[PDB]
Amino acid sequence: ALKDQLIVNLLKEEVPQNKITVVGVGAVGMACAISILMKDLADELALVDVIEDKLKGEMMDLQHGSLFLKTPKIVSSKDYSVTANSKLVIITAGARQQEGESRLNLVQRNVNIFKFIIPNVVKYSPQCKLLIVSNPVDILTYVAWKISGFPKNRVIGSGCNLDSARFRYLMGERLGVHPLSCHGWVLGEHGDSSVPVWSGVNVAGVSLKSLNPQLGTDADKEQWKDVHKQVVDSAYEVIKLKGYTSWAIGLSVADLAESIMKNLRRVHPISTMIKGLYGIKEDVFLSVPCILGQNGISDVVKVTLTPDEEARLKKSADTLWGIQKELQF
Amino acid sequence: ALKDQLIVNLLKEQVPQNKITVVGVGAVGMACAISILMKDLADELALVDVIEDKLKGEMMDLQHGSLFLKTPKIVSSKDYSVTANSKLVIITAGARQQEGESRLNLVQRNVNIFKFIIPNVVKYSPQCKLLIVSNPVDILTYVAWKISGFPKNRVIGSGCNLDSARFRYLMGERLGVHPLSCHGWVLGEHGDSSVPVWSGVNVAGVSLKSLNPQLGTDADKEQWKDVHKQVVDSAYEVIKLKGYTSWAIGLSVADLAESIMKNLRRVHPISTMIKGLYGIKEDVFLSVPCILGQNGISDVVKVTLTPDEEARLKKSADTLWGIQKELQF
Amino acid sequence: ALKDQLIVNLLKVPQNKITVVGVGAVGMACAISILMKDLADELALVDVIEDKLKGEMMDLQHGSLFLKTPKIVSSKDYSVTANSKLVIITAGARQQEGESRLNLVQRNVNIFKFIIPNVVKYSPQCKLLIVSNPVDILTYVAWKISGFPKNRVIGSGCNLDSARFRYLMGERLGVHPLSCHGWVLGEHGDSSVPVWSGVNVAGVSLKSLNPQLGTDADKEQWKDVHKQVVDSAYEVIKLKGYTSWAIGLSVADLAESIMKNLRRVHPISTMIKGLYGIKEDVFLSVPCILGQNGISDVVKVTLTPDEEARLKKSADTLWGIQKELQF
Amino acid sequence: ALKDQLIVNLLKEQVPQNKITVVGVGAVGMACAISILMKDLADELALVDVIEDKLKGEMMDLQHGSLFLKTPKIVSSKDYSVTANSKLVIITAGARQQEGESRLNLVQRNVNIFKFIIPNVVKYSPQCKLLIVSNPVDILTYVAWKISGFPKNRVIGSGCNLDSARFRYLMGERLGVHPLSCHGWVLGEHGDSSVPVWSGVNVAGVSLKSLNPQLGTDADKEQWKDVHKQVVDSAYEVIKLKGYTSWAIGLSVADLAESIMKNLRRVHPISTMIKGLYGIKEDVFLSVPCILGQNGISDVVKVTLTPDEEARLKKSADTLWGIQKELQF
Ligand SMILES: Clc1ccccc1-c1nnn[nH]1
Ligand SMILES: Clc1ccccc1-c1nnn[nH]1
Ligand SMILES: Clc1ccccc1-c1nnn[nH]1
Ligand SMILES: Clc1ccccc1-c1nnn[nH]1
Repeated sequence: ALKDQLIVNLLKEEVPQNKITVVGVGAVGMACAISILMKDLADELALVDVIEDKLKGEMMDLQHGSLFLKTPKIVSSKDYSVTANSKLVIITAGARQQEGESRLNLVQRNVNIFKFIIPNVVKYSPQCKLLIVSNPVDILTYVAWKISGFPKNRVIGSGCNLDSARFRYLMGERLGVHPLSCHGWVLGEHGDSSVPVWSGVNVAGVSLKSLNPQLGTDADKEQWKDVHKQVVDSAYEVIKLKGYTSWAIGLSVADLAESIMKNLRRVHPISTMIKGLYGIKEDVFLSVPCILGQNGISDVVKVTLTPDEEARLKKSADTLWGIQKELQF
Repeated sequence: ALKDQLIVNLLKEQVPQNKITVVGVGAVGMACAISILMKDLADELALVDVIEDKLKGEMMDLQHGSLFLKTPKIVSSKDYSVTANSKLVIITAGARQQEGESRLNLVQRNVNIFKFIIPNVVKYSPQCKLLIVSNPVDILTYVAWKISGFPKNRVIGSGCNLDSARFRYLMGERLGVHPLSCHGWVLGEHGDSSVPVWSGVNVAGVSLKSLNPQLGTDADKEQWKDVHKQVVDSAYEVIKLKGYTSWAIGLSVADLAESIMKNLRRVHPISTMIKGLYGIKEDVFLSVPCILGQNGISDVVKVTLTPDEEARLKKSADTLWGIQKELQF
Repeated sequence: ALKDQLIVNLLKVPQNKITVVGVGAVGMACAISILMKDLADELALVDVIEDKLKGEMMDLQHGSLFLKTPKIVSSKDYSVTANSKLVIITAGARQQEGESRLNLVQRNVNIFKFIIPNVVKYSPQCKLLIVSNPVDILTYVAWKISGFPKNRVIGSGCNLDSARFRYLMGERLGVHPLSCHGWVLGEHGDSSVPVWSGVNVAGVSLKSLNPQLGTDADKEQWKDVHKQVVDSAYEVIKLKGYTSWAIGLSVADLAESIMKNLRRVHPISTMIKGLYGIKEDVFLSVPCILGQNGISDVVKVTLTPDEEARLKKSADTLWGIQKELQF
Repeated sequence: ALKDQLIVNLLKEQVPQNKITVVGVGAVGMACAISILMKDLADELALVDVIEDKLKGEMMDLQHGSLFLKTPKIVSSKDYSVTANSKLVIITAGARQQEGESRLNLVQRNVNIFKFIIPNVVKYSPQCKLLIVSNPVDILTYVAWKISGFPKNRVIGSGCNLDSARFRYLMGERLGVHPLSCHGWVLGEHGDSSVPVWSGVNVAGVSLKSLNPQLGTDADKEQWKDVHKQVVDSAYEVIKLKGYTSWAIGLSVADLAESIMKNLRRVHPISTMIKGLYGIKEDVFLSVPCILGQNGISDVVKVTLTPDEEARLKKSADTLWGIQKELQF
């Protein structure tokens, strides 16, 4: 054999150390995959879906770029054995928003799919962190948690990481400052009931509300509330124009993957249990600022909300809980 | 204005210094775009296409990921004024091959679009290099060169950079070595007449043909010719499975963009004029190994091919010339 | 030639060139950090110690396989620096054990009378990034000698002090420094001003949770964190003889914003004449928007009366030194 | 407490997953440290040395740059418990060669130091690879191997990775090509008896010796043998000029660290046992091309040498073996 003429093998080796699995090879799944590949986060990437031709085609297309990457093993299968020993399993599969459709409209359809997916993930990577991206992401993080049996620190929703990224982009465009230097937090549901925390919006520690006490109100002369409205509408607008969203959510998820895989303990607004916060007493999942690392969510930042901000957050909690509390599973 | 309360302007405001344009926001174009964005190659990215909604949607989706990137301005329009001052313009627009269709079948459709695209690009980006990705890439590089009035060094076809990356991936899989340490060139047409240069295939400077002189012939017991066959068929197989190719070509183009933008003077197998080499007398464009930097292709490596390999390269040239000489534009 | 047998030539200025002046520990740390961040297509080194300069260039050159900066050059002759987009000045007397950076000022003003006109001659449109100490005064000096408009004369300032502050805060809170926000302004030195009023995590003001934060009345004495920021260079100099790595990374951070036109906000040395009544040409750190044209805009911070008083005192200290210089 | 007002803890600490230790905080050790930090290879970096002030000062200086890095824990101690759970331990401590002094002259000093370092370093890290950088590196890789009792796949010397990087740089300068596209191996001792393998020196798979059969001989009109002489003399030229070498070796070591930490299975010329190749019957360590990944050196490439190249490699082996016979364990 040519291999043996060329190379002397010293030992038969064993398991990857930084393996990531993406479930679902739709547009969101593949954008997560490419972003993760380009950020050199994993030594092995596994893809899983039930559409076998599409799965194999996507795997091959990624594999053919291997020379340009530093992820030496890319694999796929409908069989979850291919996902064994993942540090992080990212769930993106399921029905996706159509034009004008609420993410909440996907709920029972994707719960039903999660009934198959989650036990199969848990079977082969019982120690992984789960990162839920499928919608509605907050409710589906709750579902993944209940079905998996995992402790809550290891079940994370991509949540409002993207909503906040959008907010900071839009704010940066208004101010002529890079989004990295524009700070502001969108919390609650990843969806229509999200909550902009105007009191925390700043550049260089300078509160925009301290310059404009009417920031975010209807009395705001510059209508900054339209920035949050743009955040809310963004996915609908993009779906209308190009049929789906992919690039921004792929980057958002890869950002979360990086914090987890590299144990950074950065703060992200991501989906977790908020029972005990703001007088909430049920197992509601929604985005609050969380310290994210190698053990998932280890700590939550207690954001000081104004009475109105707090009321909006509980309204978001209420909306999610009404659906979550009656799920069939 | 809130902005003026927050910020004192000290300097009247901008011309981009490392601008990249991608023409075409189909799957190849957007794969080039995300790959270029994730490699921090540009300070401005412009997108141009003729489908307005798709174009705006793609632009917006990339923009929403700006927090996670280091490319501070992302713009788009059907108006080529948006592409002004580009250092690199990447042409991906045009018809793409269906299942069972040669890239050579696209030539009439894509020559006719290039008649419009190329003069518009050159109008606003007089310092750019042109990187042709649209197919058939070898003929279209010739066409772009003739239309543009650019010197041949500044008109580059993505060519066999991808075919060679596929070859090296496939070889590495067989050998249990990373593609980076598996060396081998596929030259000629980016298409069915490409040539595997078996004579130069090596690991750590060890020629695989010296270990197995039957390498790449039908008498080869390990059938390494199947590797080149897989390279030839890869686009077709992937199109059969997922409907199109995107990721691998995106990465290949980003690789070439890196060498250009960073003046690396790395060697790539890319489309350039080969008149004067291997007895070729006409203005044939095809892939040979070229030194690639800030002024495009500055130098061509004269590969020492075996008689069969050279015969195969001349046949590739003959095939392209048959089509090329019949073009009217 | 073998080259001509192998290669057919078809074509007989760098676009993203950076020069570092001074190949001391600070300069070389800036050099290696810029190389590993892929900011430049050419790196030029300049110093007056010729063997040291050549050796550092060669040592860097030998790692070229592992870098993406295809030309690394050096000379005592400033012609090597032509066409620089960014020129980083790190040369001069460096801070000594148990001594203020202000103790270096006259010697470094004198060297800047030689360096700056040489830089300006070969790259009249570069941005100047001053790192040599005392950086706030030397930024003013570079500005006066160069004749450049103030946007193109930048001092590394408190970018490092703020990084140190955010590291220490992060260590106290169990959070990455990226998620611990807070600004140190004024002098890059003993009179720096921690802006406790702006310190936050996830937009939550720490001062809102501890109104006395950073004052003597602070039961948890977070003032000790700023004292650590002030003392850091002195401690590191005492322990290893100089500082290099942190400042190299801080400088590379600024060079990234400039070279990539990011328009991020950094606390860096610029003219603050006008701010808080200040009537003289004092340079010190305030939050600045930094990009391809240098400092285009300044963020107007809202300091408490305490913080305002401390910043004016920093301005007074620098001016007191600066007024008695001559060049 | 402010921390408890701000943050709600939800979770009690796992082991680091990608920890690297560097032993020795001289110029080589710190160049390794900064290079590794800037390549995002580790989640924890530990430094060990016996000079306590210098050690603490270097640690602090790195720590202060943490905002600009993605390595969330940097630690140091004279006590080796600080190195616990390392995946890679890099040994740079020891005497260094003076002008006119062979690296081989360092052997008794550095063996005596290794008698202390090696048992201490392996004590706390069951999963570590040992990467030896101290000189004479080949001899000291053998020494580390004998003292540690590790399997040979886990004991690696930085070897000729730098010598080959230098060779490729100088070749690139001669040809006007990036060193990435200039291929060629310097093997054997990292020192005076190294072997330039002319037979493998190529660009784009084109053998330079095939264009000039006199390449690297005294009859070479272009005196390519001087390139190899420059490689041999390089450390001494740099020591003569700046007092020591640091940056190049730092980058070389970080390159090896990358292959190991990311399981890349790239080929590098690094110090390993070559008993069984080229008729060598003793436990000699020297540089040959090795496949490097998460378990160290899993495979060795059997390079095809000319009779003269083989004779030169055996001479290098004889020289190193002679020094191994001087070792006093
Ligand atoms: Cl991947 C997947 C994607 C969509 C629907 C269902 C599944 C599934 N996973 N395990 N069984 N079924
Ligand atoms: Cl962008 C473009 C995309 C597809 C077809 C044609 C064009 C075009 N460019 N200039 N005029 N038309
Ligand atoms: Cl590089 C330099 C470094 C240190 C001192 C002086 C100089 C200088 N530059 N021009 N003249 N002298
Ligand atoms: Cl770190 C070290 C560095 C240099 C010399 C000796 C040592 C040592 N290690 N264990 N005991 N002594």
